[PDB]
Order: sequence, then C-alpha cells, then structure tokens
Amino acid sequence: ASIFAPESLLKKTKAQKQSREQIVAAAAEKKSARQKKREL
Amino acid sequence: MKFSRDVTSSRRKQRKAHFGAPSSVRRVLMSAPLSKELREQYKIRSLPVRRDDQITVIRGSNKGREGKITSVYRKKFLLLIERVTREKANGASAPVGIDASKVVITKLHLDKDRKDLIVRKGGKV
Amino acid sequence: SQRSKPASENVYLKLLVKLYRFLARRTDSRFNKAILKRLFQSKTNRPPISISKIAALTSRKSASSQNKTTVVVGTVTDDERMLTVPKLSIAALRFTKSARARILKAGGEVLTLDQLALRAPTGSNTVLVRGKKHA
Amino acid sequence: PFIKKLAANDRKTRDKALESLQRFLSQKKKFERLDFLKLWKGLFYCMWMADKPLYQQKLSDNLAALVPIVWIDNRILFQSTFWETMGREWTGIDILRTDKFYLLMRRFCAAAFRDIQTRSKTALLDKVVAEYNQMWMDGPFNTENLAFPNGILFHLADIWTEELRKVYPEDVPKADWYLPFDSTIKSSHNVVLRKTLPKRLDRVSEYTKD
Amino acid sequence: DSVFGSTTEVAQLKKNYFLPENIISNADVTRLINSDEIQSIVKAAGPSRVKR
Amino acid sequence: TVREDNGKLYLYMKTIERAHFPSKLWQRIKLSKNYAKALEQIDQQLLYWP
Amino acid sequence: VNIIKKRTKPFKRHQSDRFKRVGESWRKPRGIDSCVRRRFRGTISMPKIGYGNNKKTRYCMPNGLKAFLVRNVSDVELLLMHNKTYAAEIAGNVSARKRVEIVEKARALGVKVTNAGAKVRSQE
RNA sequence: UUGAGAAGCUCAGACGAGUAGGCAGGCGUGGAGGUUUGUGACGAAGCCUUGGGCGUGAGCCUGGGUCGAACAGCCUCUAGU
RNA sequence: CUGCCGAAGUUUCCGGAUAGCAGAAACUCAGAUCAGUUUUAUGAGUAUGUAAAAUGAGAGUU
RNA sequence: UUUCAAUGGCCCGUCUUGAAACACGGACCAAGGAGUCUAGCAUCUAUGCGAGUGUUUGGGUGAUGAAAACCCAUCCGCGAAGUGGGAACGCCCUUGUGGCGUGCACC
Repeated sequence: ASIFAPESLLKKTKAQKQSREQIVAAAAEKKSARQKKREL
Repeated sequence: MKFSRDVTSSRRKQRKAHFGAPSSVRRVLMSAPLSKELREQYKIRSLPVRRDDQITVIRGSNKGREGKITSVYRKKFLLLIERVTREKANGASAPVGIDASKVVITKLHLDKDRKDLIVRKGGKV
Repeated sequence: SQRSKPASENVYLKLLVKLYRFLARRTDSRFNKAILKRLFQSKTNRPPISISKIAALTSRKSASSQNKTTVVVGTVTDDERMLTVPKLSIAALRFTKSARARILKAGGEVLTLDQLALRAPTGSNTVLVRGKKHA
Repeated sequence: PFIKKLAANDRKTRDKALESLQRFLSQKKKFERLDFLKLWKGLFYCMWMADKPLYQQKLSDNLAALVPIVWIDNRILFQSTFWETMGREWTGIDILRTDKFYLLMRRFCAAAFRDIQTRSKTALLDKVVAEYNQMWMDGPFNTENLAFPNGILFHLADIWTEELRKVYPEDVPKADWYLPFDSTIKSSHNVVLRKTLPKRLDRVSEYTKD
Repeated sequence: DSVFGSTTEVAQLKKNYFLPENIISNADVTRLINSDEIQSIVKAAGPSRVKR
Repeated sequence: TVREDNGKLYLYMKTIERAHFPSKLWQRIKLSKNYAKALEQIDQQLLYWP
Repeated sequence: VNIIKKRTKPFKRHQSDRFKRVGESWRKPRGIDSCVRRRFRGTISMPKIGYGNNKKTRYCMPNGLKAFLVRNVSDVELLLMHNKTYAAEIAGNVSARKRVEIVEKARALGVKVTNAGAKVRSQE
C-alpha cells in the first residue's frame, strides 16, 4: 500500500540538500561582502 | 513459387508464348469453367470451349446473356454467342466477342471425343 | 579523424566517448581529459601495447608494481616470447584472445575503459601508457 | 528451488520456487560456498525479474526474512555469498533496475544486524560482531580485491547507522559496528573510496569503543 | 551455442571461432554516468541553459 | 502514454521487466472522465517517475 | 516572433530572359569577365547566406504554421500535439475519397489544412 | 521548467572580397535491398497555368486545367546520374 | 547549389631540384617568447648597428 | 501579372594579354553529348583479427531457386623470428616539494 521512494532519489536529495546549503551559506557572505565593497 | 528450371517466369517469354501460340495450343488457352451442376456431375472444373456449347456470360456489359457458341474465333481469343451483338450505324448487327474465361458452360455439346475426354480428366459421365 | 569527435562508426566507441565527455567536463582530472583526447585518435595514433611491455613498464627500475591499474587506449596484444606473466590489472579498449587468457589464467584482471571509469572515475592510482608510435 | 525455476519467465513459478526454498535452506547439513553461489544466481534473477514496486519491495522483504530460516551453521555463508553475488553483478544492472537492488542490500544489511541481535541473546555480543566483521572484511569491505564496486559500499555507509538504529530502537550496545569502515578507510588502495567513505558514513562514536 | 560458441569457448561448428568481445562492458552509459561511483566525485553541476 | 480507445482515454505504461514479452509489455488503466481526477490518476500511477 | 522575409523575389539565372534555352533556375556564373559574378552596379543579385531567414521563423507559412505533408488519416493524427505549430497539407495524389476522411479528422483535431477544399464539392 | 534526436539544448564574443587551388555540407536523376500495415480509375506518371506557399540556393510542396496506369517519401546500395 | 579557407604571380643554382607563399597531421609550450614598430645610450661610420625598455600578439616548431 | 514614371544598367562563352581590347563560337527549340572501367603502387581513414594475418585455385555443402549463403584439407603470399616530458600518488594554506614516468626528443 505504501511505495517507498527510490534509493537513488534519497541519494540525490542528500546531495542536493548539501549543495543548497553551500549556496545559501555563500549567499549571505556574498551580500555582506557586496555591501562592504560598495561602501569602499 | 515455381522450382522447375524447365518453366520460365520471364514476362517477355510468357507473353511471346501466349500471343504466338498455334491453334492447337490456343484451343486449350480458351477454356471456360463449367457450371456448378456440371462441375459436380462431370467431375471436371473447366473445359475448352467448342461450337454449339450453351454458355452464360458472367462478366462484362453482356452479363447474364445466354446462348450457344456460334463460332470460336481462335485468332483473337474471342467467343461469338448467338444474339449477343451490337447495333451498327447502318443497322447491321455486328457480333460481340467475349473472352472464354468470362463465360460459364451450362450445357455441353457431348460427342464421343468429349465423353472420352471427360473420363480422362477423372470424370463420371 | 580527431579533434572534435571520433571518425569511427562503432556505436560502442561513441558510448565510451559519451562517458568520458561527461567525466572530462564534470571533474577536474587531467586523466579524464587525456583519455577523452585519445578516444578521438585514429588507429594509427593508438599503437598496440604488449603484455611484455606492460610487465616491463610496471616493474621498471625501482619496480614497486603494487596494484595500480594500467590504462591504454588501444589494443593489448600478447608477447609469446615471455614465459611467465605477472599479476597485472589492465584497462584497454581491446584485448587479444591470447593476451586476455594469459592475464586471467596467471595473474589478475582485464578491464574495459568503462569498468575502469567506475573503479577510478578520477583516474587515481592508474598507470596510463602508450605504444611506440614509430611502427 | 532448483535455481532454474527461480529465474523462470512467469511469476507463478518463481513464487512457488521461493516457497519451496524455505525447506531447502532449513536442512541441518553443511552447504558448500559454490552451492550458495549457484543458489544466489537464481535468487538474483528472481529479484531481477520482479516487475512492480509493490511486489519488488515485498519480495525483497521475503528474501531478507529468509536469512533467519537458514541454519545457524551456514547462515554467515548465506549472507557472504549474497554480497559476493551482488558485487560481481552490480555493474551489469541498469538504471531502471538499481533502485530495487538498492533496497535488497538495505533489507539484507538490516538482516545481518537483526541476526546479530538474535544471536546476542544466547552468546556474547562481541563474539557475534567479530564473526560478522570477519564476513564483512572478507567479502565486500576486503581491500585485497579492487573489483568490488564502490556503489555497494557507499550505500552500506549511508544505511549502516540507520538500519542499526532500527534493530535497536531504544539503544544499541557497544561493539565494533564500524570496524569494516575503519579497516577499509585506513588500508584500501582505492583512493576515491577511502576519501569519500568518511563523508558518507554516519559513524556515531557514542556507542563504539573509544 | 554450437554454431557460435561463446567469447571463452570455441564454436563447435566453426573451427577456431570465438564470439566477438565488446570494448564496453555495460553498454548502458546512463547507468555509469548516473551511478553513485561517479556522481559522488563530480563537482556541483552548473545550470542548464543559462539566463542571459 | 495516454491513448484514446472508442471515446475513453487510457494511461498506457510499460516497465523494463516486461520488455521481452510483447503481449504483456504494455499495461493500461482507464482514466476518469473527470479531468481533475484523471490528473490525480496519472499522478498516482506514475508515482516516483521522472 | 512574427514572420519576416529578407527577400520575396526569386533569384533568376542571368540571361535566362534573353534565351528560351536557358532556364531560370539559379546557376552560379563562372565567367571571370562576367559583370554579374564580379557584382557590378545595376546587375542582378546572387544567392548569399546573408539572405537567409530567421531560424525560428524558417519554413513558416504567412499564418505562422509549418506545412506538414499528409497522405492518409494516420498522418493527420500525428499533429495532435502540434496543431499550433503545423498545418496539414494533403498530397496531390491523394484521391477525393481519402481527402474527405482526412479533412473530417483534421477538423476534430483542431488542425489547419492548407488545401482542404480540393477535388470536393459541398452540399448543405 | 519539463529545453537528453548529448548527433540535442543553451550562453557569449568576433568576423564576412576572392581567381588558381583546397575542404565541408546539401539539391536532383535512372536502377537495387529494406521500409512507409505508403499514394492511385472517387484518377498514377507526364504536361500546361498572370493560382498559392516553402528554401540563401540547387530545388521542393500544392490549387486549377489537361490526362489515362502506374508511382513516391525515408535508411542504405549502385551508376551510361 | 551553398558555405569555409586561399595564393603565388620569384630569391638561388638551373626542363627541374628548390626556397618561399597557402593548408593538413605529430608535437611542446605562457615561471616563453616573437614582431615590414618605436626606443635607451654607446659601438662604428643626422643615418647605420648593438644588447637590454615601450607597444601589440601566446609562440616556436618537425 | 501587364504597363507607366524616376534611377541605374552593354553580349554571353572561349582565347589573348597586365585586365582588356581584338579575334573566335553562338538563327531558334527539343533530345543526345565529355575524368569512365580495370590492373598495379603509395598515402590517409574505417573495420576484423593480431605475432600473426588472408574462407571463395579448389573441395564440402546448399529440398526449392542452388551463380547466393554456409563450412575448410593441404599449400602459399606478406609480416615476424644523464635530463625534459603525458598521467597519477603523498605532503605543502596554495604555489611548491618528494617518490613514480608512458610516447617522443636529448645523453
């Protein structure tokens, strides 16, 4: 009755989740550096 | 498919044989199917047409017309039937030729030779 | 018969080029770029290498063969002159029937370039070799 | 079972052969390794021919649940021959068939953990884990063979901790649970495997010897 | 199996004939490209068709 | 695929495990006349498909 | 992306009007002394790649559709998913019986037919 | 976001004479193997036409007229092309 | 039919071997060189030449 | 499409020579009409096999078309008998260092 998600989907989701974390982490830093650069 | 190398499937040679046949070969070339009653009574599917044979036209414009075979025109592969004609300009009735395969024999002109031919092709008289 | 694409019409060479096009583009390995370049080359620019030369090159000077895979984009022929074949792991486009049997019967493994790409997708711990281009 | 019927072209015969396998695997006699390798060749194709996700995730449970039916003496051999037959056939599989063999390993990874727990009731846990760690290190996690695919081992690292927590929902005891991963990270000649296995593995040092 | 044989066993009805070997082992190249062995080392994929 | 049979629409599906059996290769389900429910049936029959 | 044609006149062969033996199908002049090859002033134009039309609007009829040649009802059903991109064009050798069947089928599919009135009459 | 004929899709910049000569990609013709469960007496092929359309072009599709028995698209082969 | 590349049209010996111009292949190579270019100053005789600066271009090849 | 108005606009092909010019060919239309086939040699590419390789002189065989396809006994032809450096490992924040170097060019 319950169809488990494919295991390749779980592996891709873990990889995509990690890549999104780096993008967001390097996006808040990008905003701060841009504000400091623009003042300079 | 044919497998004998004594028979040719060449269209050139088959057309030449048909259109250059002698009258003895042309006799068998113009054969007609027997009617159903004659087919089950003479145990023969088809026979060469002969004068005074009673036939019915099966195909063509003259379909359904009956009559005797007045003459077997072998030089043109045509049959001449009684009262199966066409009006001309001057009023004379020109006979119309019908191919032997387009007629069905309903009554045979039986003679001694035809009876021997019938029993020759596995036929009960 | 080089540069952009292989001139060969083999569909299975075209599939190998497909695999190493992705590897040469989505990794930072000069091995994958080198393999892709040699997949485009002609039969004249991919000379065969022998079982003897592979055995000689691996245990050369300092020897220390260890278990690095030998990769050649070409045919691995056989040297019937040599009597004993060491334990070698070779990945090649083609192996001859004599070369393949001698490697397997007394030695290790024979691989294709796609089996190698799964074992060493970055080409790490591989001995990439070439044949003598001078005929 | 006769192996040939296990890989038959209709699901009815494959199902019947599976049912008859329970009697075969329960006999109290020693089974050679080749006999289990031949059996797992048919059982691999029983799973390889499975059609729909509901069936092929219930069939995987049936195969995993078949481990405790096997006799205690030749139970390790049954699991060891599964990981050998999966290593040599893993690359021949295609994308539309890997997602169901991925679940087969996960069900068999949990089967080993459950069998360790079951044996731990009557024997010391360290001895049972040592027996399984020998099987893990002599088979998949062996560094002496370079032909074992990294896809199996990355999957094993991904599911090692979560399938262990399933068997012990309350808490797991201290044992060498992650010994095959430590042994193969330190000693393997596959640089890609040893560099990304620590990233994939979820080794929880809380319940391992420190 | 006697007409053709195998890659390792000679054909019985063809003297000294072995079935040809392939330069690729698993011809499903999408299985290799989208495998855990390869997808775990590639760098983060850039975008598809990029914005102007 | 979705195909029309004498006024009714069906969702035809095939899997790799029936590739060698042409008679049993394709399986179909009847799609409801309600368009909203027909979309739901496609979603639930094609679950975890690309 | 409305349809733009860089040129509507055809490229006629040089001296094709002077001589009836010379057809108007374009032939690249080869004479070195010929002023048409040298591209002097007042002479006729020559097919150049610059005259090529937009790739997006190439092969498109003035109504924005591309003509798709159709010979039976099987060909019309092919344009079920492309009725906004392609127009059906029945072949010239398709009989008036099949043309009728094609035209009714194309009408249900919402497919424009370029020559839907050929070889038929109407009777309301 | 579906935009994997990966031989596809997409982004960017620069450039554009041309004899001899060199190199690619295409158009068309006769015949052959395969294919379109292809077209055709409710009209094939050809021909005519200030009908319409497509391609930078070689060329191709089509309406009408004429006509009366065969003919074509695609993949490959071939040449008295 | 279209597209792309594209000369030489002459040194040297002497119908050619050439060279040179224009392409293909096999390379290596920016932590390096090349230039129908201008220089710095001194060498020789404003010109001329020099090794190492400016400017541009990744270049050398078989 | 026909025509008109404004602007422009030489007759092509060959040969010539610096391009020309000039001199040649061209009343018109249809059809026909010119780098082909084969035997060597060399190059490049593709394909099969690979210290080998090449069935078709011939034999076997081919029940349905049998000049095809399929199989190969013995011969024989040809062939054979110091540095730099691609790639990879381990360190170094990185450069860079260390061990290991195919092909080729130097010694």
